[PDB]
Amino acid sequence: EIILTLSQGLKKYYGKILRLLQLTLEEDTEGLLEWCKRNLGLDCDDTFFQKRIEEFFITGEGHFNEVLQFRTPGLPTAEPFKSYFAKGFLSIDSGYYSAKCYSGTSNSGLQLINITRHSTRIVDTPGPKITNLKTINCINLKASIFKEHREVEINVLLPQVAVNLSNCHVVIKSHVCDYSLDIDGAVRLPHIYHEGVFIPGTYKIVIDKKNKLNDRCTLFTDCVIKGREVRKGCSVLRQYKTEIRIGGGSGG
Amino acid sequence: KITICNGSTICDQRLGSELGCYTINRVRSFKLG
Ligand SMILES: *[C@@H]1O[C@H](CO)[C@@H](O)[C@H](O)[C@H]1NC(C)=O
Ligand SMILES: *[C@@H]1O[C@H](CO)[C@@H](O)[C@H](O)[C@H]1NC(C)=O
Ligand SMILES: *[C@@H]1O[C@H](CO)[C@@H](O)[C@H](O)[C@H]1NC(C)=O
Ligand SMILES: *[C@H]1O[C@H](CO)[C@H](O)[C@H](O)[C@H]1NC(C)=O
Repeated sequence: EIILTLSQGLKKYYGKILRLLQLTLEEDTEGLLEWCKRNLGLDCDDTFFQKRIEEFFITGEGHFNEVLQFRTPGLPTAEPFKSYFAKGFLSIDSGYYSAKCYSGTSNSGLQLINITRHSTRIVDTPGPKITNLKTINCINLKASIFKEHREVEINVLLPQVAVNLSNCHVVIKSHVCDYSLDIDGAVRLPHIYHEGVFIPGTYKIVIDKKNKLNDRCTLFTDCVIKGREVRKGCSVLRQYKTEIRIGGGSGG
Repeated sequence: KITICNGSTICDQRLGSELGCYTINRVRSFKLG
């Protein structure tokens, strides 16, 4: 048996949240349950963690503390996390991984989409298997090349459509959480469960081309395009698999 | 301004408020830091 300190268990508490958000596939929660009883006076069950996530991102009202609890607005104290914040972000940092997550009270409107309702149903169609970064023309992707920031930004407008990294070190930015990705495959997105599955409605892939590990960074994704008119003022969505090279180019 | 309906169609501004639809807005503005 080993007892965890305040900061030790808080990092494990954030590792639990990062895991439930499906930003990580691994966790270190050994000793978290006892830490929740000793420091929060409650059983931080999986139901409790869903409520913390659900409140912090969607339904939380008032000020929030470092452990995602909400409150409506001398002598030593045993109870921690009594300092709350009206709006802003929490550095959900487990030591092994971190994500800068914004409270739902910090957005003018809900920036999460209910993918249980808005799951995509797109029809494949003929299209170039290779797409040039300067000539991306997709409904789900808007690309900006900032030569002064030494950066490329890929605005993803349909997060339901996977964007797969290949030899990339990127930073994801959104109105939900900001975090770094360096592993091949589909971009991981924070998942909030609230009577359905919620993910960011939009996000941005920021690729530092100054970083030599991005020299061969490539995105594999479907390019969503507008099709034929089916109803009054609406067109059915189409998509084609394509490869977008980002890291390449020329110097000087 | 892009409107996605039933995850399978894209509609113009008029039907942006219809059932099963949601809208993605491009924001262009200045703000105080
Ligand atoms: C999310 O969508 C599902 C499927 O349409 C629906 O049952 C559920 O009520 C929605 N959740 C919220 C919180 O609106
Ligand atoms: C990206 O990977 C996912 C698996 O997560 C797969 O379903 C999808 O087809 C891939 N996309 C492309 C364009 O290959
Ligand atoms: C989405 O599907 C529902 C159920 O079939 C239908 O009532 C609605 O009109 C559809 N929306 C559009 C914009 O076609
Ligand atoms: C205890 O609570 C008070 C609230 O007035 C302060 O936040 C103080 O720093 C806390 N101390 C500890 C050790 O958590």
